[PDB]
Amino acid sequence: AKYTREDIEKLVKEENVKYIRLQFTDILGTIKNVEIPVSQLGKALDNKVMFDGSSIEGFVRIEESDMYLYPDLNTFVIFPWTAEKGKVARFICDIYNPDGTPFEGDPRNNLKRILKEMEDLGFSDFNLGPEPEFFLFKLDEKGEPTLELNDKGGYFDLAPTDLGENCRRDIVLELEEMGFEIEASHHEVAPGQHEIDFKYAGAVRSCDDIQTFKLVVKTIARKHGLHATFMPKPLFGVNGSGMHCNLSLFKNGVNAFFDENADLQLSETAKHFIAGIVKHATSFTAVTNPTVNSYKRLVPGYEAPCYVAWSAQNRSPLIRIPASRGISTRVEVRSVDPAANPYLALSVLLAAGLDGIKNKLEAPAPIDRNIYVMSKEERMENGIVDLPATLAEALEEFKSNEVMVKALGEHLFEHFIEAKEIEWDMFRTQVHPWEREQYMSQY
Amino acid sequence: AKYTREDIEKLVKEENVKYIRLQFTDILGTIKNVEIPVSQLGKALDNKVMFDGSSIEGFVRIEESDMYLYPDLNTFVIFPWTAEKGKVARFICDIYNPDGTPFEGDPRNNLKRILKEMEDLGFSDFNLGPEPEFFLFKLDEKGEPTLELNDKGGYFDLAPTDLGENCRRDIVLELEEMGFEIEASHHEVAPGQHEIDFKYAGAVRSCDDIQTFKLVVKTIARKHGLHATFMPKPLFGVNGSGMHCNLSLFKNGVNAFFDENADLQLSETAKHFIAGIVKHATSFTAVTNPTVNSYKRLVPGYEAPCYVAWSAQNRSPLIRIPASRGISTRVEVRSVDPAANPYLALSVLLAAGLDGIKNKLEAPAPIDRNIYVMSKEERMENGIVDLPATLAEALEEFKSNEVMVKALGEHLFEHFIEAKEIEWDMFRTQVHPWEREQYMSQY
Amino acid sequence: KHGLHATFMPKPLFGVNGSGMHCNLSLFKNGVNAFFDENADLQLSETAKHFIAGIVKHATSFTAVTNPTVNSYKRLVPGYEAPCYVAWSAQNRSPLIRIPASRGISTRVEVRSVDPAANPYLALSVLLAAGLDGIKNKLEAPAPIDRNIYVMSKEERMENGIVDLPATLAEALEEFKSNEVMVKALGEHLFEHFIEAKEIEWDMFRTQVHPWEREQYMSQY
Ligand SMILES: NC(=O)CC[C@H](N)C(=O)O
Ligand SMILES: [Mg+2]
Ligand SMILES: [Mg+2]
Ligand SMILES: [Mg+2]
Ligand SMILES: [Mg+2]
Ligand SMILES: [Mg+2]
Ligand SMILES: [Mg+2]
Ligand SMILES: [Mg+2]
Repeated sequence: AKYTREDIEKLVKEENVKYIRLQFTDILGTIKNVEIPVSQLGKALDNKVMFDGSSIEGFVRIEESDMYLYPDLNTFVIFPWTAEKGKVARFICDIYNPDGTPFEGDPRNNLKRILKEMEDLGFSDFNLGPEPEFFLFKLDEKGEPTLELNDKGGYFDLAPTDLGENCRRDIVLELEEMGFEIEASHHEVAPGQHEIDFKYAGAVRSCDDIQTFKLVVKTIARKHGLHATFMPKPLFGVNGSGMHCNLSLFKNGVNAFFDENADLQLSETAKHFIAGIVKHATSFTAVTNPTVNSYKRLVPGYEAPCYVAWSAQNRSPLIRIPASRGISTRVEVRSVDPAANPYLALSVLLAAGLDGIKNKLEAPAPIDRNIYVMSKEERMENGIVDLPATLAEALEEFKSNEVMVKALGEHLFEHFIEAKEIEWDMFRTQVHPWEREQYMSQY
Repeated sequence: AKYTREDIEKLVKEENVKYIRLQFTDILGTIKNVEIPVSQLGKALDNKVMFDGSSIEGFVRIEESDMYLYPDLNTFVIFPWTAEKGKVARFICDIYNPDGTPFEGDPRNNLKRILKEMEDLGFSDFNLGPEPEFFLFKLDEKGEPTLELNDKGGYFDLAPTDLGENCRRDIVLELEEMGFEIEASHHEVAPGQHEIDFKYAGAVRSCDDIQTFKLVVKTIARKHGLHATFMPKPLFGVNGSGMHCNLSLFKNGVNAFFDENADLQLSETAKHFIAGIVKHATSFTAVTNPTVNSYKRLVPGYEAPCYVAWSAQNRSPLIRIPASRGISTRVEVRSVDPAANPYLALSVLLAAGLDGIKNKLEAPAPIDRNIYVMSKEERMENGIVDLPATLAEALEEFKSNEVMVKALGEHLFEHFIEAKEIEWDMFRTQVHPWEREQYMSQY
Repeated sequence: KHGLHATFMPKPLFGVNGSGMHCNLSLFKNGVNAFFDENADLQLSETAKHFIAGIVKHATSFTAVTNPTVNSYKRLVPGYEAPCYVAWSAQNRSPLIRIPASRGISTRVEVRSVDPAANPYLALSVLLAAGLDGIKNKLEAPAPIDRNIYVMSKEERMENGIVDLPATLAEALEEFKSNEVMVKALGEHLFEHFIEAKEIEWDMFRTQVHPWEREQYMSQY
């Protein structure tokens, strides 16, 4: 462990914490929370706090449901801002049923499920290195976001300077001085676009850190008259945002993807694991790419993938293997975007990985040069399948895949489809202005 | 023939026509023309006038290819308003290849081609009674259309009073002067929505009239400071515009759907015709509903059909059989909208119809009870398939159907699919504000 | 009168189609069309094919006269049915010379590079000249095009007889003077002044700092 009961109780009093956030996540990755006064800390810690866990369903919510909040002492942090009438702290939580057993519909409990699944396969840890990219827009006079970007910088160029706003900096600085362990940051292709990358960790810790990240970001940028967004494709004709996930499996504390005397120094396991991501992509896209707008980013020309394939050096491969070996031997899935619920994504990915490891699946040819030109037909004759063009399509594929459905859980699954189909249904019946411009005088 | 080149030449003079409009239609429904001074009437009549035939292929045009214009003297018309300097007149023309053969790309030639099929099966005529519905919005100071309607009238309401505007009256009064045979007009179920019904007529002559119609409407509308539109679904949340087509088959000038001592007075010739529409509807939709915006009209809640089935009394059936019998015995198709290209719509329809007659297709049970209650499973488990949700689907479907492909023509089919696909691809990559509204703060 | 402004400016709007003024030409010898030869390939006479050949020869030279203004070279850009290469065909996307279908009396060569800003008396002078210079010297026309101008590369178009038009007024001018047959087609007075005015027009243009240049560099540098 990291923190013990009394360690926490000492921390709270000394640091003058006065407001605890009991933090959790809903199906739509949205970050929920029940918040108590410091004085309630005890009730909390004894796992006695109750709330309406149907909040987990998001808007598909129908009936109320009393559930318990189980804090996780090791996820205890004190927020650096705060300090008004006292400081704030949080606890990430696992949602239990009123009968003491963990609530399945909880995404955090769901990953812990597939993780245990991994251990039965005899593995030690599942590592994630995420690279979450975001846009910073400006807030208008009313304090309302606009389409104005925070700068005009590009890829990796030093911008903005150290005199003023410099969100990215102040974010990494806050994160670092707040327990985080960041690797690096940089400006991204599109103007106003940014990326912070954290050191790898185990799935749960990595997903918890992604949810805390987003928040800390959203927060910092608001503080500088800016609006942060993790919306995949906010603007047509510019780069969208994505969250490539760097994945690695350990066995007995040792990377199991690596192998010196091998080809590419990638272990047989590696090759199999990859194999799995290859055959489940089209059927797990709906989860890694959960919003309607997610598929507007999945268009050719913007670094984002569009076909199921893996390379070591290509324009925009679904999967790619970075240079480093040894401990850094890893598989990177580049489909995933920020909108995705980290817990659901990691669980649907781990699950597809293990599946290919379990059933010893044969990884396909690594793609050399050109998936862009090589038209549909040819691309097909090479076993290169296209991702779903729309959320609708993505759903029809997810619903067809037995193992992917099992990765979610009857409850999580049922409600996730429920949400997405209504989400799509709305967007489909909507008459966008584009239609009016194209058709109103034409016809 | 209604005129002889002498009555034409005579009339042109006594009436002082100074400008001839040789009008034809492109594959995209659009109404085109080449204008020549009266001093060239002779060159036109002798089928000598040339132009860029590839204009028929619309925006997917690549190379330029000359072609002739053969004016149909029976389609002669002297526009009423036209003055100052002299009058104007028109000729609907057929497109011929530089080498005397008819251009296979011309949608008007196509109809005539399918119509011939009909003749081979001994039927004399194929009749159409179209129900063209359209919206009327206001022009701003700049002469630009607005989202504001010219009235707040309702279904069959006495729209605009006989003082001033009354566009629907003037349209009809002008149409009647031009030797039109109008059955009756009326206000439709939404503010600014109008309808004018024509007397039944033969497929070609009626199809020609539809085109002329939208012209006259367009013209007079502006004349009143308004903007006519046949866009199937101008605005989300109100009724869409459709163009039902009352179809009937004649075997030597004697309605072949009528059958006195018969079940519902519908002959077996009729019953088959229904069947053909039923099986093919899903496949001919991309043609009768050519626009992206077309599928926003094909949504539950209005009178527009969302699934295949015929009935004599229903909420919104794809096929409906009106009361009148004898010479008035007809099948009504209610999916077609005013954006569809008349000549193509009839070819694809005649095509599915005849396909059902010659193959003695068995028509399904007519629906009666609320299909609105039966969901997919229920509807599915019966002869009730859903129509295509998006242009994309309507296209795949269409291009799958061998008999609906032979209905169009290789030339016409090649480009129609090309245009439509790009139309779709442009819409798919577009980022609409709705998306920014939904996601820019949620994520 | 109708409250509008007509322009014959070649390319008023970036990214939209430009205005051209194709020219259908024909030579008559004894009241008959010297271009029509019903019996030879494409019913085109040896007279006709020669004429075409000369246009192919002097195209890159006369473009400064048939497309005089600076804006004219903005229309000479790929994508809009305006020719960019010296070539001919009876049927292609954007040929410099097109041969229409009509035969007999209607047998003609259409030159598609000419824009409406050209001077009609100079554009025909130069065009007739390149054409007379072909018949006079019996010049051989190359092969027409099948279907690959914008498709291949400049180095590829090059590995054939297909050269590009000048990409600028300044470039087109340097080509105009290089040619003696074309210069003579105007003559001392017309030639000297045209050059003097066009060169100026061009120096004027090239010293100008545009909003585009400020949009890209003002901040980036
Ligand atoms: N790898 C990169 O930095 C490119 C990110 C790009 N926005 C994407 O969607 O993948
Ligand atoms: Mg429920
Ligand atoms: Mg990146
Ligand atoms: Mg990356
Ligand atoms: Mg073509
Ligand atoms: Mg109606
Ligand atoms: Mg009706
Ligand atoms: Mg021309």
